[PDB]
Amino acid sequence: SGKRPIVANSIQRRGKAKREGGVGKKTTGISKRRQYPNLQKVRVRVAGQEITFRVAASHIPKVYELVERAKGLKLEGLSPKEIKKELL
Amino acid sequence: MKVILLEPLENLGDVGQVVDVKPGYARNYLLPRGLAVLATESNLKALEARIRAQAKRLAERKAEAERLKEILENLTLTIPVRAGETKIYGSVTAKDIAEALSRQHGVTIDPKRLALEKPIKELGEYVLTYKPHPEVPIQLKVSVV
Amino acid sequence: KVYTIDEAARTAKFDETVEVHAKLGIDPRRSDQNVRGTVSLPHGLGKQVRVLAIAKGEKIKEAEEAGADYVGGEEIIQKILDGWMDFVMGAVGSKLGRILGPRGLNPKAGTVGFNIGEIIREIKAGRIEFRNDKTGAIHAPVGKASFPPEKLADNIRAFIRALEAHKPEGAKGTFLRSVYVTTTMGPSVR
RNA sequence: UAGAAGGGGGCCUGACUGCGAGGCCUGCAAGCCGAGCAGGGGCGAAAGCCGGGCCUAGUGAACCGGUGGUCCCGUGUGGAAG
RNA sequence: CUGGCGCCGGUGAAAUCCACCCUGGCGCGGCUGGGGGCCUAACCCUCGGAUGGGGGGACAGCGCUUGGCGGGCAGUUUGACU
RNA sequence: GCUCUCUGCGAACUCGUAAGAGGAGGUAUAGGGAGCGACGCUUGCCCGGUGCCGGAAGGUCAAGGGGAGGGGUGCAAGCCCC
RNA sequence: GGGAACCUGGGGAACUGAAACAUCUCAGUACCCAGAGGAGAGGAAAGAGAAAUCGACUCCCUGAGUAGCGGCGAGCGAAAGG
RNA sequence: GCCCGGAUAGCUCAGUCGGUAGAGCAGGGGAUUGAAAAUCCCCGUGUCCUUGGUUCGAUUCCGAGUCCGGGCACCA
Ligand SMILES: [Mg+2]
Ligand SMILES: [Mg+2]
Ligand SMILES: [Mg+2]
Ligand SMILES: [Mg+2]
Ligand SMILES: [Mg+2]
Ligand SMILES: [Mg+2]
Ligand SMILES: [Mg+2]
Ligand SMILES: [Mg+2]
Ligand SMILES: [Mg+2]
Ligand SMILES: [Mg+2]
Ligand SMILES: [Mg+2]
Ligand SMILES: [Mg+2]
Ligand SMILES: [Mg+2]
Ligand SMILES: [Mg+2]
Ligand SMILES: [Mg+2]
Ligand SMILES: [Mg+2]
Ligand SMILES: [Mg+2]
Ligand SMILES: [Mg+2]
Ligand SMILES: [Mg+2]
Ligand SMILES: [Mg+2]
Ligand SMILES: [Mg+2]
Ligand SMILES: [Mg+2]
Ligand SMILES: [Mg+2]
Ligand SMILES: [Mg+2]
Ligand SMILES: [Mg+2]
Ligand SMILES: [Mg+2]
Ligand SMILES: [Mg+2]
Ligand SMILES: [Mg+2]
Ligand SMILES: [Mg+2]
Ligand SMILES: [Mg+2]
Ligand SMILES: [Mg+2]
Ligand SMILES: [Mg+2]
Ligand SMILES: [Mg+2]
Ligand SMILES: [Mg+2]
Ligand SMILES: [Mg+2]
Ligand SMILES: [Mg+2]
Ligand SMILES: [Mg+2]
Ligand SMILES: [Mg+2]
Ligand SMILES: [Mg+2]
Ligand SMILES: [Mg+2]
Ligand SMILES: [Mg+2]
Ligand SMILES: [Mg+2]
Ligand SMILES: [Mg+2]
Ligand SMILES: [Mg+2]
Ligand SMILES: [Mg+2]
Ligand SMILES: [Mg+2]
Ligand SMILES: [Mg+2]
Ligand SMILES: [Mg+2]
Ligand SMILES: [Mg+2]
Ligand SMILES: [Mg+2]
Ligand SMILES: [Mg+2]
Ligand SMILES: [Mg+2]
Ligand SMILES: [Mg+2]
Ligand SMILES: [Mg+2]
Ligand SMILES: [Mg+2]
Ligand SMILES: [Mg+2]
Ligand SMILES: [Mg+2]
Ligand SMILES: [Mg+2]
Ligand SMILES: [Mg+2]
Ligand SMILES: [Mg+2]
Ligand SMILES: [Mg+2]
Ligand SMILES: [Mg+2]
Ligand SMILES: [Mg+2]
Ligand SMILES: [Mg+2]
Ligand SMILES: [Mg+2]
Ligand SMILES: [Mg+2]
Ligand SMILES: [Mg+2]
Ligand SMILES: [Mg+2]
Ligand SMILES: [Mg+2]
Ligand SMILES: [Mg+2]
Ligand SMILES: [Mg+2]
Repeated sequence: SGKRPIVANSIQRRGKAKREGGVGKKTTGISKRRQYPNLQKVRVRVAGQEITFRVAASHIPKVYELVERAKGLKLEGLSPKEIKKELL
Repeated sequence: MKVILLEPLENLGDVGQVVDVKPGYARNYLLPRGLAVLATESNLKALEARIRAQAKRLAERKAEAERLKEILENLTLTIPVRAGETKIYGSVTAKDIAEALSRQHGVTIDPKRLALEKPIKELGEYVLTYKPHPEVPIQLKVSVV
Repeated sequence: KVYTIDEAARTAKFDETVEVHAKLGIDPRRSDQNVRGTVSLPHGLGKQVRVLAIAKGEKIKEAEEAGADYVGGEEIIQKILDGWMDFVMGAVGSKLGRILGPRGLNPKAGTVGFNIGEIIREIKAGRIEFRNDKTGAIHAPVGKASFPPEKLADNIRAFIRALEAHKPEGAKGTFLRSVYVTTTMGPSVR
């Protein structure tokens, strides 16, 4: 949907199998349909000033580490690029 | 979540105490209210700093209170207090028990730290104790003339 | 400790009250237990076992001088039968039904030593040393032991009561050691 | 078909293992008969008969699996998984 | 033990005391689980423009995963002889 | 015009992947869905089967929790598996 | 912003084939979108695979319709090595 | 094909962490009753499925066998 640090979201398939297991008798497959795995997003408000990121919430922590950096710069309204960028 | 507390808390109070909390708690209370920080090597070691640095810097007035006691313990001043038998004429205050000392040997003494309750005012052989913590009993030999 | 600490048994009287109480495991499938009759044992205990010989009126000279205190014959079969207090223990080998005066008035009695030459001899070994201790329904184990007179000698409980591990199917793990008695009891790896 | 394939009785388990000349039938693939050799057996004194049932219906390719078994294979080697 | 011995006489089986243990229960501890309340700080809604004040509140919402309902929609199948 | 029914408001319902919009700058004397169809007189019996609503019990139930017990290996601790 | 094809990435059909059809096939094709440039891509081993071995990558010829994959159907189809 | 419970009086079902076999109903004998019920009394009958084994002995405890009833998954 976005990603911030991390990155985007794949597009998985499917498996409708109706069968034994291969540990009794065979096991056939009903249908493959195109699924879409959205990237478990989630939002973060942070103190750098009054900032907001949309961390892939598996990296939420990275938000802070990135906050744990006093790059020495007053207002700019966003000051995210530096953050989200002078990042790594 | 390993974090270092600042303000004293219940079940986890002693500041600088590294304690493990709920990710959430750390994130949305302790940390936001600045009651603690992320036990990150950065801060963690920087903590150790304020640890030793002061763990000895305060153990300083402890190394000198011992390299002091070994002298005022054996040394007595002896004040030339102008008096007559018992009652003195002008009680001897610490400032004198200090002045007549610093300007008699060259040693510095707090006209308050000496741990004195009253300027005496009566000749004799007085022995006391300096301050703070471990004490060093300095004595005074007030004579006449 | 490590293996055992026989010396660890350091009050009372002659502490012969030593035992093997390590746990066990029920019977896997169709099975049970059974202690090897007179389990060899690297000791003798210095016991004057009152070994009984199911002899007759002919074996009354050696059946006594073979390691037994006293021995009776067949003039006590249905003689010590008119009292519930009148009656070791061997048995007439073969298919002989010794279970005539032994099938009624319940104790301990089964297989024994064989020798159709004489009840006594110089080769009369194993017949006053060790015995048995089988299934207890609740949990068998519970064996015997010497007394407070031996260092690593008392460590017979090992390759003996411990090596008893010979009869058993499979449906668990025969273990949970514990040795001693009449005072208290410790325990260590078997 | 009683000059027994029918009715009864005594012992049995050939309602075997390895095979299979030569044919019947036939588009294929199937189905059917089968003397004889070997092994180790049954019944009979013996000659002999015995690879189910007087005979023709009582049945279903492959694929996919399941239970066993075994000389085989088993991804660098050994063992396993298969 | 610091005053019961222990066989008793009988009973399938004998008592002191030590054990390991079967049955069931109780009492503190480890580690995992359920249900009830209270709160706020995330999240959500609002508030003469709030570094905030109200309301809701770990629920909702949303991500991943489970199973179910499911002509709302889709792809299809619905034999031959005659 | 009558009846049944959903909807307490960030309404239900519709469109859209979403943001958001319509509903409605409305608030149950309002919105949505359904059937009948001015008005008059009326609208019987049947909850077996289907649907819907209600039932903090039971039955069955997927992940997941749980690990009795077993297996593959190594000299082993172990690592792995059911 | 533009450019005949060619190129990389992100998305991504059906008809057909299977003599029906759903897995499978057509096919990662058609097309849509972003981007690159005279090319684009790839590229200095967390490689290959049995060789006391080889030594970035790409292209061609073989290897090979082999190994395998597959309602073990229709059909799909490598890599090492040279 | 796996996982559960079972087999006890004619019938429907109980139960000790081994010691007797018991309820409800049907059925028969009696009282009461306008009639028919409901009440009220006394019983009647057992290889506790079949085998072993456990124990001094077993409805029971365990192995195994057959019939019976419930639950779940496959089906070339
Ligand atoms: Mg199925
Ligand atoms: Mg994580
Ligand atoms: Mg940075
Ligand atoms: Mg990074
Ligand atoms: Mg008597
Ligand atoms: Mg036990
Ligand atoms: Mg015959
Ligand atoms: Mg032919
Ligand atoms: Mg026939
Ligand atoms: Mg015949
Ligand atoms: Mg097929
Ligand atoms: Mg198939
Ligand atoms: Mg390998
Ligand atoms: Mg191998
Ligand atoms: Mg007594
Ligand atoms: Mg214990
Ligand atoms: Mg127990
Ligand atoms: Mg129990
Ligand atoms: Mg309790
Ligand atoms: Mg309590
Ligand atoms: Mg509140
Ligand atoms: Mg608020
Ligand atoms: Mg939630
Ligand atoms: Mg349709
Ligand atoms: Mg089609
Ligand atoms: Mg069809
Ligand atoms: Mg037709
Ligand atoms: Mg409006
Ligand atoms: Mg309405
Ligand atoms: Mg309407
Ligand atoms: Mg109409
Ligand atoms: Mg009327
Ligand atoms: Mg009517
Ligand atoms: Mg109805
Ligand atoms: Mg109803
Ligand atoms: Mg309900
Ligand atoms: Mg589970
Ligand atoms: Mg599990
Ligand atoms: Mg192992
Ligand atoms: Mg351009
Ligand atoms: Mg397609
Ligand atoms: Mg198609
Ligand atoms: Mg087709
Ligand atoms: Mg068609
Ligand atoms: Mg060129
Ligand atoms: Mg180039
Ligand atoms: Mg490159
Ligand atoms: Mg290989
Ligand atoms: Mg090639
Ligand atoms: Mg292909
Ligand atoms: Mg090639
Ligand atoms: Mg079946
Ligand atoms: Mg049971
Ligand atoms: Mg029962
Ligand atoms: Mg019955
Ligand atoms: Mg019963
Ligand atoms: Mg019955
Ligand atoms: Mg009933
Ligand atoms: Mg009744
Ligand atoms: Mg009745
Ligand atoms: Mg009656
Ligand atoms: Mg009646
Ligand atoms: Mg009758
Ligand atoms: Mg009758
Ligand atoms: Mg009635
Ligand atoms: Mg009646
Ligand atoms: Mg009777
Ligand atoms: Mg009966
Ligand atoms: Mg019986
Ligand atoms: Mg009887
Ligand atoms: Mg079937």
